Amino acid sequence: PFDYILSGGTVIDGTNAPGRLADVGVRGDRIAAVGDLSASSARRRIDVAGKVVSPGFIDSHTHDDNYLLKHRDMTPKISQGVTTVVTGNCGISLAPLAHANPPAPLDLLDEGGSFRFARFSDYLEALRAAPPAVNAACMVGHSTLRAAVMPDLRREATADEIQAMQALADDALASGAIGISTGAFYPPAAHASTEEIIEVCRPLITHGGVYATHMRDEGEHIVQALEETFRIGRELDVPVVISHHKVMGKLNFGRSKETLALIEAAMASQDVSLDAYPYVAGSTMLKQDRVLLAGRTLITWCKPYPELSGRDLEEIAAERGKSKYDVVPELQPAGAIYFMMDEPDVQRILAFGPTMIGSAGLPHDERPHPRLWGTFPRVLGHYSRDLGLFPLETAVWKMTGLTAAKFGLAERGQVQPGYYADLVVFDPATVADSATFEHPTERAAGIHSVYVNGAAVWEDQSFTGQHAGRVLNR
Ligand SMILES: [Zn+2]
Ligand SMILES: [Zn+2]
Repeated sequence: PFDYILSGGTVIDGTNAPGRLADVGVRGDRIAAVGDLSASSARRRIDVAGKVVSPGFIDSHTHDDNYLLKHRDMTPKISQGVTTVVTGNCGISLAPLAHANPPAPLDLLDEGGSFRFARFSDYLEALRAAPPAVNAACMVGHSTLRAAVMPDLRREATADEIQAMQALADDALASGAIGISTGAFYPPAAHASTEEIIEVCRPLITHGGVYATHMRDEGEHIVQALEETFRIGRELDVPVVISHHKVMGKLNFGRSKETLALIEAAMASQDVSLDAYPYVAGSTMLKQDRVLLAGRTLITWCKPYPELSGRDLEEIAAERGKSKYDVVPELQPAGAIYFMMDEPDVQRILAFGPTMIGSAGLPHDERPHPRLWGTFPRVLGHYSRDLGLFPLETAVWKMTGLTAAKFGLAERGQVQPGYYADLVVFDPATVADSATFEHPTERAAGIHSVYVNGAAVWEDQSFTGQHAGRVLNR
């Protein structure tokens, strides 16, 4: 007898196929059967008529490393239908590094002395001992490795440092990390050479992990950063994941046509994947960058002047008698939201076949970018249903089946008998992102319930208390 059967709904199984009327039976942490299950005994038959039952959403791009430990309910994600998170992106992982004041953007994961895990394995052990509501697929970050090894970061690593970083990278993979990420765009790794990155990431082929990257540049020199990424993939011979793809700055609007053709061509000869969030504004550390600071900029938090949270940077700069660019140093460390992308490029990137969905949410931010709470429903409702950017089954595939395949999360991402029961029940007609820039923490509409490994984690718009998540390995 099944524990429960979700009956009367439409299943969108994650294989990019139109939905079909069918029930879904669960037994323990597995999907037992799918189809007309009226003849199967079950302890509960949950009416989900009018709803869609799909695989739980896998957030391909998170910075939930620390949040998973500090807020095990993971409300920002489970209230959106997310059942699994990929952590340690853009070269930023919580472990391995014991440091009381890590260099930005590492501070985006910190709540005060959070960087206390000396070994990557200590971090994973802490997650297993006190599981979060979602599953976690963790990567180790190259910038974190740099901060842990190099006394001085504004230079290339020596052979000995490279040996030290590679050793850490290898232990992490050995412990269960699913890959290694980089973020040469940022200060901690701006002086890292392509060869340093390659040497440090060689353990990837031995352990079979992926190389994920916040490319060195995403504007004027994006072709060069793309070629560097492709080159790295060829030298390591592992799959590469291009993080939050975009063309930023007015001088680059419209160039998504050019970038997607380069990526498409590369996919024909080597293993390449990419993800993106559905918004025209980005968000990270406050940084002296001519392009990031060209348009509207909002402060998400600020250490020296906390009362600046939520304020427009132009106003702050003007009142301090400077350009946004010049006022940045005296406000650091801080976080910001940057409106530097164009809707047409974002739509093109999202619609591009292989693009997976990733939030890039920054959960510790005082006044966060709404992507943290609205990413997935925004794709399902606004883009798929309201704008018809793709049919619902394809939008679902982009956050379930596709993603599970690229990160190698076996037996998840599909509503198939024998697979784990990570599931979402949503209303296709009302599902929507409620979070806005003005109110970035509003709970999404149309998400009925969410199950992780067969246990309901979200019901009646509330965390159930089930710490059902598991640390996953690729
Ligand atoms: Zn990121
Ligand atoms: Zn990034």
